Amino acid sequence: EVQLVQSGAEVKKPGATMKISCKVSGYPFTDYYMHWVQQAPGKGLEWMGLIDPEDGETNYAEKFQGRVTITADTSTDTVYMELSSLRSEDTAVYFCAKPHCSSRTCQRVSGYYFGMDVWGQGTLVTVSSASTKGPSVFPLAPSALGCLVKDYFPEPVTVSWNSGALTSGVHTFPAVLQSSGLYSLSSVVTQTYICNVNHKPSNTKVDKKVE
Amino acid sequence: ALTQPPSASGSPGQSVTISCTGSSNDVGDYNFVSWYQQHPGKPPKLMIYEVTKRPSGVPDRFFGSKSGNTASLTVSGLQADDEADYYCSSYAGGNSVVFGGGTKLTVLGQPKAAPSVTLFPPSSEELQANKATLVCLISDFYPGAVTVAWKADSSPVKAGVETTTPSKQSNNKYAASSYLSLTPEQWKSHRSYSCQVTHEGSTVEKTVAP
Repeated sequence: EVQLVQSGAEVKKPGATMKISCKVSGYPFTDYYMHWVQQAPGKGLEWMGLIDPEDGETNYAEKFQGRVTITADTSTDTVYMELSSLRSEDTAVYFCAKPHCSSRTCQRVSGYYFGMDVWGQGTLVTVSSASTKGPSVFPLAPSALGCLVKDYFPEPVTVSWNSGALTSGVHTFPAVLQSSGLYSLSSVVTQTYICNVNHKPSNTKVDKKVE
Repeated sequence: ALTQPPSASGSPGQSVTISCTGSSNDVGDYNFVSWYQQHPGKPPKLMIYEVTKRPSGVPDRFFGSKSGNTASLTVSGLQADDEADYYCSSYAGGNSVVFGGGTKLTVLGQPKAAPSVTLFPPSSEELQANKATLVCLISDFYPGAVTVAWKADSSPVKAGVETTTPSKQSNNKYAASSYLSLTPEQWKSHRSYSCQVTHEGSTVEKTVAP
C-alpha cells in the first residue's frame, strides 16, 4: 500500500538548480524519515541525506553539503530535494527511500539502522551544456536497411517503421552520446521502408523512406 | 566507502558469496548492515537488514553474515532472476548511512554467442553536408562485452570513434554501436574502411568501400 511517487525527468543546464518531489502514501507521513540517494549512470548508490518530517530536521551527506536542501510538507505528504549549482557530474537517477521499520512501534523511524524497504521509481536528471536540437535523418544502405538519426538533444527519440505496420525484424539501437553533447542512434530492419522518427523535445517529426 | 568486488558469478542451483569490506566505524562495530538487490531500471529492494535478518517475502536462499570488518551476502540455489546489482550499506558512527560500490552478479544460463556485425557507409546525403559517418552495428552477443577497433585500409584509426556501452536486448543477448566520423575527403582517399569487433578473444570484421 506504500507508494513513493517521484516527479518527472529533468534536463538542466550547468549552474542551474533542480527541485524534485517525492509524494507519499500508505503510512503516517510524519512517523518515518525520508532519505535521498543518488545513482550516477552505471555507478553505485550514494547517500545524499535525510529529513525528519516531524520536526523538519535534516542531515546531509558531506559530499553534497551546501548544495542540497531537503524539505517536507505535511499538508501534501510530499518531500522535496533541491540540488544547487548543478554540473554534468550530477547527471544521475535520484531516489527517495522510506526507512524500514523493524521495531514494534513504528515511530520516528530514522532509517539509520534497519535499511530502507520502499523506494520511489527514481527521477532521471540530465545535466548538459547542450541545448535542444532536432535530428537529421539519413538512409543506411549497404555498399539490412535502416536510418541514421544524427545529432539530436536531448533524449528520447522514438523510431517506428511504416507507421508501425512494420514490427518484424526491426532493431533500434541505444543512442551514442557524442563528445559534442549530441546523440545519434541507428534503427535497422533485417516493399517500401519508411522511418518515423519522433523527437518531442524539439517538436520534430521526420519520415524517411530508404531504398 | 564500503568495498565490494565489482562482479561475481555463479551457475544455476550453485552458490555465490558477495563480500562487503568496511571499517570498524561501520561494519565492524555495528550490526546494522543492509543488502539491496537492484534489477535494471528498478529501485533497489531491501534483502537483508541487521546483518542476517530478511524482510517479509525474501527467500531463505539469501544468507547474510559478517566477520570483523567484512560483511558477506551468500545466495544459494541461484536462479536467472537473481542476476542484478547487489549493494551493501551500513550505519556509520556519527549519524550517516554509507554504501558499497555494488557487485554485478551474473547467472550463467545463456550460452556464449558471437556478435553479428553490420557496417554501413556514409550516405550520399551526408556527404553533401560535408560530413561522413560510418556506422558499425553489433548485435546478439553474450556475454555483454566487446571491444571495437576501426581501420582505414590496414591502418588503425581511433580519432573520431564513438562507441556505446553494451545494452541488453529483448532476447537477453546484448547490443552495441560504434560510429566513425570522417571528412568526405578521408572517406574517398582510402580503398576501404573496416570495423573489427572482438568478443571473448574472437574477432568479427566488416568492410565498406567508396
